[PDB]
Amino acid sequence: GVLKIVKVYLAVKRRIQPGDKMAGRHGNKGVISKINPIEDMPYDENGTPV
Amino acid sequence: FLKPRLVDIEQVSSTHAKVTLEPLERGFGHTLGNALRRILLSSMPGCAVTEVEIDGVLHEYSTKEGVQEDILEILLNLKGLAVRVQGKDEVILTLNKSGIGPVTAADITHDGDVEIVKPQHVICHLTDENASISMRIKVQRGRGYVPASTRIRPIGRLLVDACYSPVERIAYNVEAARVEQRTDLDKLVIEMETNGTIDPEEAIRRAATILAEQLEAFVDL
Amino acid sequence: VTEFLKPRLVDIEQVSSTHAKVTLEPLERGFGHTLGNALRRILLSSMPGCAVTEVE
Repeated sequence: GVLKIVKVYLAVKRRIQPGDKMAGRHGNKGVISKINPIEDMPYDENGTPV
Repeated sequence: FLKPRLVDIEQVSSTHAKVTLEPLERGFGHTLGNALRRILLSSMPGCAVTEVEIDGVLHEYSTKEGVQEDILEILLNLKGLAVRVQGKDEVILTLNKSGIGPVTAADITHDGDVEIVKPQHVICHLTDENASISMRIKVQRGRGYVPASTRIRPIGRLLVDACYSPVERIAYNVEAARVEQRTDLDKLVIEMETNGTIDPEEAIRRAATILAEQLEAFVDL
Repeated sequence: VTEFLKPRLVDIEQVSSTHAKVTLEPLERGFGHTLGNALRRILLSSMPGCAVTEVE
């Protein structure tokens, strides 16, 4: 009882967002709270922000 | 008080230089260095690519024969190229390549004003003998980072996330100066890292204008 | 590209003359911290003022 079936494949590019569940390999899991601008990041003497 | 000046600009490498400001007193050194670093990393007018059209690629996720990698990796490599323009705020770059060989940025049919500062930046590798890729790269100036999902037509147009940020690593050091006769004077050296699209002197001078204008809320120029 | 959202004073709550609370609404992203820290250091570490230094 069907005529024809149309399958449409949608590719979603989900960027990292506040709330996305990010977790390391050692059981440390956390939700991203804020996407802090790079100028606000702690930088070492070399200037590379973490 | 004392006025910092462009005492020296040590262009140590093609990408990153070492600018020096000489006259500064207690606090000024660190304050001015941190303010300049934040202004540079926050809002510096870059000229990153923002829109790409391929000759025969329908969408971002398809693949044309003869190319080493996906079109998505081609777009991400395109985002990485450092390009600076002089006159036009908007410019369209046409890339036509044929035959086996990596498609570096050097083969881009540049206009009179637009020029690639890193011609060695590879975009894609052509593999088949009769493999040709023809892309129309749309490059426009801008400030900060704006993704393609938060902006504003044909199905064949591909959107690449904009990365208008010439600077990538700004490090400043505050150390004592070598004035003729005085103490408590420090020199500020900024180890700014750029992709090559901005002159460190004009970048520093622009950052100060942005800070001075923001300061103008409480100070008459 | 050089245009910026220059702040405009919106309401400066005038507490007694020994205290004040100045605020700006528009400004720019990341520029609030820059201006705040710059002003704080610039007026907290170096200002022309007169105070006692030595008593006998």
